[PDB]
Amino acid sequence: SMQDPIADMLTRIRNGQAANKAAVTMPSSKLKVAIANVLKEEGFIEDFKVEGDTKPELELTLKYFQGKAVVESIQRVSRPGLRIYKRKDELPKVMAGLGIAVVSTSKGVMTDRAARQAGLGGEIICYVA
Amino acid sequence: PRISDYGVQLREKQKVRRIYGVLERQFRNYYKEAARLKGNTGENLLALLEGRLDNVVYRMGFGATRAEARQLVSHKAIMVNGRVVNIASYQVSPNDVVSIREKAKKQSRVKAALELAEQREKPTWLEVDAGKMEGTFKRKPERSDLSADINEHLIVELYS
Amino acid sequence: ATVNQLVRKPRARKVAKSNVPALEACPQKRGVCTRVYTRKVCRVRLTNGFEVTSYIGGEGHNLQEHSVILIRGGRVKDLPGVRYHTVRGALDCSGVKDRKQARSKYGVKRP
Amino acid sequence: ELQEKLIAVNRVSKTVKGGRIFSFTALTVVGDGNGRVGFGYGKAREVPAAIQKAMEKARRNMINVALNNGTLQHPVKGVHTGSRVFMQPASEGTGIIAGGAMRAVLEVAGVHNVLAKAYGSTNPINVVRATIDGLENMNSPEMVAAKRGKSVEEILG
Amino acid sequence: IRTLQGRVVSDKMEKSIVVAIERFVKHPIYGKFIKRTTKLHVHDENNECGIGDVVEIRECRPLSKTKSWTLVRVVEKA
RNA sequence: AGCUAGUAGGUGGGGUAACGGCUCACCUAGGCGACGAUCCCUAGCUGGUCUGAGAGGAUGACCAGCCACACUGGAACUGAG
RNA sequence: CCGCAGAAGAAGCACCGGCUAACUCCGUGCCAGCAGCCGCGGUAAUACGGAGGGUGCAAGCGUUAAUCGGAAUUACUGGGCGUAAAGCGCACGCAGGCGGUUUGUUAAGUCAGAUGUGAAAUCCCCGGGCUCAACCUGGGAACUGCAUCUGAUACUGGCAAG
RNA sequence: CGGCCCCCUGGACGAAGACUGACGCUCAGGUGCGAAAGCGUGGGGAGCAAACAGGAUUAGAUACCCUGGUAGUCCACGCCGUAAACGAUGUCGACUUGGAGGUUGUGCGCGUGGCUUCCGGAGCUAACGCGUUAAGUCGACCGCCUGGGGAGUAC
Ligand SMILES: [Mg+2]
Repeated sequence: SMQDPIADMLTRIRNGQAANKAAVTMPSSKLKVAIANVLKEEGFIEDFKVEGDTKPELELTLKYFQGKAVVESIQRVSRPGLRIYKRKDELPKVMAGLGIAVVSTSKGVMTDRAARQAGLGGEIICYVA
Repeated sequence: PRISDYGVQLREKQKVRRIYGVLERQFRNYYKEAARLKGNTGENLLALLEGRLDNVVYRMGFGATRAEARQLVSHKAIMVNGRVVNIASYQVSPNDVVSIREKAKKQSRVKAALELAEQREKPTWLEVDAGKMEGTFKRKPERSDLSADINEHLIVELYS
Repeated sequence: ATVNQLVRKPRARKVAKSNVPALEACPQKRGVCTRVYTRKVCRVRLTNGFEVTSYIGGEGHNLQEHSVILIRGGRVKDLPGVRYHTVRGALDCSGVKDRKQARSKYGVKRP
Repeated sequence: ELQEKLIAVNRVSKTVKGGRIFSFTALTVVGDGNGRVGFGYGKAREVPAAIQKAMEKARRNMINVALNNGTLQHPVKGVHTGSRVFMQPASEGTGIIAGGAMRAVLEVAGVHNVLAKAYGSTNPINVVRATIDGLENMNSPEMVAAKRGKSVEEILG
Repeated sequence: IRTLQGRVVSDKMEKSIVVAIERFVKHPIYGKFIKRTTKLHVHDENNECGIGDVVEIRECRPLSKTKSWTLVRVVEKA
């Protein structure tokens, strides 16, 4: 039984980038389309669409640059068995600012830089590099 | 015979200790305060070692030997702001005033040695005067005005 | 990893036994040098009777079979069961004569 | 302005019907004053011959990478053949803090402020391969902006 | 007014109420949030509770042995 | 691995500077406990000291805040204490 | 503070094959002995003892004992379980940990702001007098931990529910 | 766990239609099954054969070789909870180049499922090797490890 759809999406796109595939489909959710939107805003993918009505499908196409994968390391830091909550002043700097991290905060879903510039923190969920 | 990097590090360390007459625990506390100090460590430590009182007397020119300089310091012949100092590890602050005791005016051998030092070299700082027996500090010692055959990187790696 | 099992049973750090298993937290301990012969060892019953083996170094094989000696911790790496060393130079333990080098060793006085 | 620093000399031995044939192997890394590093693993029956073979191998396989004024662009983790190394940037008044082989290869590369630590095994060939792979996998803000499609100002803030 | 919210266990104590509260605390060396079932003894007026209902508790003066609590509101109607 | 019988609570009385099974009489038949009850071993606690890049680990003399004791074991009187 | 006198009375400890800093001569023949580890003594021991010299420290120097790091060698940060230590012989099942997707609500976890509170000395920075220093001392910062109030709802909790 | 037949009965899988609508996953404790050997009681006992006897090689042979043969191996009712109980790889899921096949269906001479065998791409390890049935990337949980002997040993 699957216990983490977000981590399943992350490992799906990671092995898709490793296999150099075109597109990937998955079941959808509000937090899934939110993290997909903030990932597109950060600029790691091109686009994502929702298909179907009774079973929403997040069809997303991957990105490649110079024959290499755009992402290098994706890691889920807020496990469903080990949640992680850090305040605003102790938000980490992934790769000293070169990487990125997703943070589920009180004002929706944003990144570490957006959380610092907005002035609030929350559950930091994933590291993307 | 050629010793490795640790060997040449300790050789340069003991060379500095021999040419400055400084024991090991003194240089260890010197390295401690230098690592406490701001900015760099090795060249600031060299500046502190230059700010050693016997070295500052030798490089002002009141004695052409650090041994007789320490002898004169122990005999209390250097008056900073009028008061004597017996301790050889006294640090000299910049733009200060140092003077020679009146009982130390009976001086000919180290005065001829001062003339010999004037014949040998002439640094930038440490203005000296043989007649008035006075002296002052001009500014901080420069890293380029610091003498050669000194390496800070191997020293700070040996004591790090 | 396995944080549920770790919070159910906590990670227990492994204990570290002392290399000197007799009269711990003590640099030098007393004792009676019984059997000062075989082959350079004494069976020392200490102040509480832990009955250690000790190695004798240098001269002084004529030490008394009931003599107060001091014991320091040290493995000889040449004999089994020898983990202690006699402290030559202590009370009732005649220091090794004719050893003018290593003054701190054997407690020898210099001329 | 290239530098010369040997890091490992070992004495291997093969067995033949006549007896034992001893040989000398030399690991030695070299490089330029900034960025370009390359390590060489030579093996011969004479020590200077093996040193020169390792030197030629290193000058052939000298790899290129960038940096940021004598420090890492970001903390990297070099993992190869059972050797974990941690490359981490530092402040200006630090120096070079690393192992033996890592300190030598970083002093060859010409960094000024890098703190490091070598976990895992302590094999010289393995740790130099690990730190070379870590430096090679280390990227730059310009190339990550070109890969993400954004600008350097948007990626810095 | 500093009241707390809890859940009772039994109500067969002849005008005495045993409550239990739960808290999620981050572990100081493991980080995993676990539960802490802190049980308390509460004094009531006329046995206005049943088995397993959510109530509100208030700290007051000591009324018996390790029982210095009073009931405020019942948000379950048992 | 089950423990507790003044045990857990209520009613009335006593007493304490003071609430309170604190203590009695009568009822209710319960209270705690694998989130470790009970039992056994060790141990004064904290600001701190050492060490460690950190998180931690070890350690509570001299300097201070709190607790307990004055050969051992029981008590109460004076006194505001 | 001032004078006086013959420099007058004022120096050792450990090691030199390597790790780890610096060599020779004699005794020595697995013997006495050294040794933290690799370990040495084959009538030539750079490794035992003696002589010199040098090395390192210095009114201290060696040895022992105790704690932390190195040790990622109890791994949350920061590890593994095919063959090196290590997947219960297998299955079912209670507590317990996790829970597919959407709406309404609570803020319990979560975060933001504010207030109170973390004795005083040590600790960090700026200064002062101790001949300098050790020492003590003024100010600042740290003590970010705890508690209360008001807000947020993305997610994890609960209910009504699809 | 395989000679055939009858009776009773479990589980698995396939193509479709409908319903319940998260009823789900691991499980500490507990329960059940659990190879062979062995034990208790009652039977049977052909062949094999622990123990044992004799003959052989051998320097000796309490062993390997033959001659016989008790227990056991066969049945029923209960214990015994141990194995190199191994795929030395715990269970449930998600995603990630292919060939050669085997078995068993279902649909339209061809398509898609379940299980399984061999080699190999990426990837992972110290290598051997694994490699869509991963030892690849992950998610949930349990169990076990942390130098060898002592020792799976004493109380
Ligand atoms: Mg037979």
